Amino acid sequence: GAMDGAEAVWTAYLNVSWRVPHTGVNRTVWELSEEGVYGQDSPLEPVAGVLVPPDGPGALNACNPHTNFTVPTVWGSTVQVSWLALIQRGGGCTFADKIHLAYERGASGAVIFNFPGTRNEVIPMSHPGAVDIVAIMIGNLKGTKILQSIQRGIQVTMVIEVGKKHGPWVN
Amino acid sequence: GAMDGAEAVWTAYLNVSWRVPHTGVNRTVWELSEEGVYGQDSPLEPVAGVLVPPDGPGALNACNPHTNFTVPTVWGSTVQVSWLALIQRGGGCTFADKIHLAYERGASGAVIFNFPGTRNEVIPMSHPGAVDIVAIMIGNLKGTKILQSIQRGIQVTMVIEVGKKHGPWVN
Ligand SMILES: *[C@@H]1O[C@H](CO)[C@@H](O)[C@H](O)[C@H]1NC(C)=O
Ligand SMILES: *[C@@H]1O[C@H](CO)[C@@H](O)[C@H](O)[C@H]1NC(C)=O
Repeated sequence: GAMDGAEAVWTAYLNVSWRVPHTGVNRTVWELSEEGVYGQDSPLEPVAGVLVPPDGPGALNACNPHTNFTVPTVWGSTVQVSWLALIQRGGGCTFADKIHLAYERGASGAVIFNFPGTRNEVIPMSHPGAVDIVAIMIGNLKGTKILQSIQRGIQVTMVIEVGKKHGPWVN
Repeated sequence: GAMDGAEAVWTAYLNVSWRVPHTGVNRTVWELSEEGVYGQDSPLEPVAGVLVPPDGPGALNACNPHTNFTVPTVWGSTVQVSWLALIQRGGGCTFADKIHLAYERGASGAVIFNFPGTRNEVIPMSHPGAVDIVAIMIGNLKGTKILQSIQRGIQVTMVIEVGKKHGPWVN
């Protein structure tokens, strides 16, 4: 019938910032919200970084274990800035596959977004084989909005923080 | 939005038998069904016994830690037959409280039934402090039907078996 609240699910607070060009030197649009949920096997801790999707048409699912990301570097070196992999759900591979790849590429967290037609729906992720970095899910609409901004050359930064506990049913 | 499939939830197969009087020597009505779910912290194993609710008006919640049960015995001794405590959800105490009491009274399992107005709805139970015996939840309507039969002097026996796994979301 309804198998919700079997285990605690923790929401995430997201503070998302867009680097808007051409309207004045410091201008950023930012949205603070409680959307997204930490994966069930995620470290429960904050993380922040520049959002980076997989390269190329159409590798958005990061199923291919040789999937590449184009990651910004620190001025004057080859060292990566702190970054979060932005990866679409689906494509025939697991949450653990996507989250593990993110970690192996040096990402500080993995932001999985739900697939087309699910709107703003988020679900809990099970990924006990991939626990090294923060992993959250966000909705399709928010993920798409972010991905399109990035594809249009806008840098998008996200700070993720531990949100609120939902469940389990104790009475 | 919808926090279902965070952790595997296992259904139970129930084989419930009523000892019907006055229609012939062996007559039993029995219903076999997949309803009910094992608690999240229940042993995942079969159990069988006579169903026994708490004594008295209206101790159906078994909140009182001195709650009593009237348990049938083996012919000629004081040894209890195998039995399952039939306990209503609610009353201001936890699933663990009810399940722990059942164990302390010698029950081989605890069958929690959902409260009035929930119809046939069952939810997962969290009870990590009470893991000694099989614990399941069944719906209000089935629990009420069983309780009333017992109150009307009909012995009701239940065999509980491991059912089917639902969740968690891996992709
Ligand atoms: C991934 O990135 C590098 C580019 O040199 C390479 O290892 C591999 O061939 C690339 N292509 C794909 C489709 O993953
Ligand atoms: C419970 O059962 C026995 C009956 O002698 C006793 O320990 C206790 O007073 C009883 N009453 C209630 C309401 O639990």
